[PDB]
Amino acid sequence: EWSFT
Amino acid sequence: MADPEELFTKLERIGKGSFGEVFKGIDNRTQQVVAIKIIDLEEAEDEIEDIQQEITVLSQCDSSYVTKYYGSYLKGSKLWIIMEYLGGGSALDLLRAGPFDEFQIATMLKEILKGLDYLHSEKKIHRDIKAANVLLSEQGDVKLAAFGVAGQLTNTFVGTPFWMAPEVIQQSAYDSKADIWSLGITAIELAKGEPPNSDMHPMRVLFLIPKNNPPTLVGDFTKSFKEFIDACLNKDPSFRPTAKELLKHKFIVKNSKKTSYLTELIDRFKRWKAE
Amino acid sequence: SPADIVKNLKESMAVLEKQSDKKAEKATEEVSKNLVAMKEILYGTNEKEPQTEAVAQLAQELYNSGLLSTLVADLQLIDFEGKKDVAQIFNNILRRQIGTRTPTVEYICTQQNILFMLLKGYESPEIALNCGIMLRECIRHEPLAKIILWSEQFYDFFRYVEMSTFDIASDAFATFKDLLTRHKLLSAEFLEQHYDRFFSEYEKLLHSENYVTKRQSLKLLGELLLDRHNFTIMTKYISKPENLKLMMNLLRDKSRNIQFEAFHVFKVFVANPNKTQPILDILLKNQAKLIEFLSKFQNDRTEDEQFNDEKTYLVKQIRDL
Repeated sequence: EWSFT
Repeated sequence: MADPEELFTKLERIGKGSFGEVFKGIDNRTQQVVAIKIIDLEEAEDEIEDIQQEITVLSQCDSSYVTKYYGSYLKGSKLWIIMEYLGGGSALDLLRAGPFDEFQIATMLKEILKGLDYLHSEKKIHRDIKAANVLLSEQGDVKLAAFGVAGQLTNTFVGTPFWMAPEVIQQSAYDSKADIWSLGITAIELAKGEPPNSDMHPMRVLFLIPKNNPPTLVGDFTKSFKEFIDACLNKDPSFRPTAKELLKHKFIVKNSKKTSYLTELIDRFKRWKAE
Repeated sequence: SPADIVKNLKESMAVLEKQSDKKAEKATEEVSKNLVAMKEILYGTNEKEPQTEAVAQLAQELYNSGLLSTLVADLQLIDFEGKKDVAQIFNNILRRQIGTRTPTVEYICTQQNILFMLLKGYESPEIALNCGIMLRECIRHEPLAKIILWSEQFYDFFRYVEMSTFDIASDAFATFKDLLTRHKLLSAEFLEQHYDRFFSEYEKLLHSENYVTKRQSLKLLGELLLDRHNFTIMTKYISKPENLKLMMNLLRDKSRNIQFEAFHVFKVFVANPNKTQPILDILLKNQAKLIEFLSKFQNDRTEDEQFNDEKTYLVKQIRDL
């Protein structure tokens, strides 16, 4: 799962 | 936002043997019986634009000699194509309970020929003409299965070369006259129960069809029937009559009857089958 | 005659407009017989040829009567096979020219509102498809394509291509595609002059609940970028970090095809010889998990050569920062 925040 | 699973009810699969993709169904709103095709689109992945072209072409037809298209519904990634369903069954199914009159054969061919006439005029072709795609209403109306319908300008295949025209086989430049050829085979098929060289291996067939003399109607059939067939089955496409021309051939004219009479066949079949 | 045939057809046309029943079944049948002999003249009877002298004399007797505008204005009133004729006849004229110049183009340049009547046809389901066949024949000509792409009615597509009818939704997207593609030197001039609004609405497409809409838009984004004429737009796109935020997620999509389609937009961000800061902020923060992803991402696709080349490459890029 990508981390943007 | 329209869920087809609520809108339609899937019943038995028409692929009673065949495509695990086509079912008999009911329009829950109208209660009218439909044929429902379900296409994966994920698994297909090969030009959704193709499948859509296949549909736009189908939707362009309003002949009562070609099966109607009613619309399409997307649930997730599966697409439901809804088409006109034909209670009578197919000419091939009907054949299972005994042979046909030259009258019955000619009645059907007349109808198919009209379908073909309509399709040809719109620069369309059929591409899959065979006893199995000659469908009947319970009233006895005869029409072409939607399966084949295609534009002349264009899993993209046919499974068996039996009804295939010699030029088609040779990848040659081909047109509506190749439909005419298949009709020829369909005729022999209705007369005989199976197309020329049924017993043969499809690979071997493919190389005979262009090399050998065209097949012919054999045995207890009138001269004009045979002559009809010899007309269709000309190796040279240009020497093949058009659909329109065949409509007024001594065999058709002498032998067509009202399509209502075809219900003898339906009835016979219904009587014949177990269950 | 070609002269009277348009006059005989214009009367039955006007008659049907703003009506009945007994005189409607008789009247609407008349327009049909008219439209067939109409189409007969434009497609050469059985005398082999369309004459080109009879076809010329007919062609002029049409802009002069101006019935074409209203014929489109009341297409709903025609019958199925007649509607089929209408397009078939129209499609002939739109094409025909002396050689030097297409007169149909210059004529529609005059009577302008005729074009947007067709784009409006996308709201009538009984007329929507017909209209498609006409417009995609109309977009083929540059001076007609100029009119629509730069129109206010252009941004209607974004909910036309969302219309509940899948057939119609699709057919609309086909026009939509053909506009932003056909004349790449015309199409390119539109996109940088309108980036913000165009891509604002387009971004909604990529978020669609509809699987096909999603797919086709993502695919269409790809082609639009990998284009020599659209270079100035792609660079302006492959630098906004919101655009890369999305693509990355689309790679997690339930669907194989969607992911693969996303990857082809994704790679363009990571191949940039002039990456801008926010892009690197995102790529560096996810570096660890990214090499982890591309290693495992669609390995089943073994014979894809170019794809695997692209993959091994994207990892060098991400690894080396």
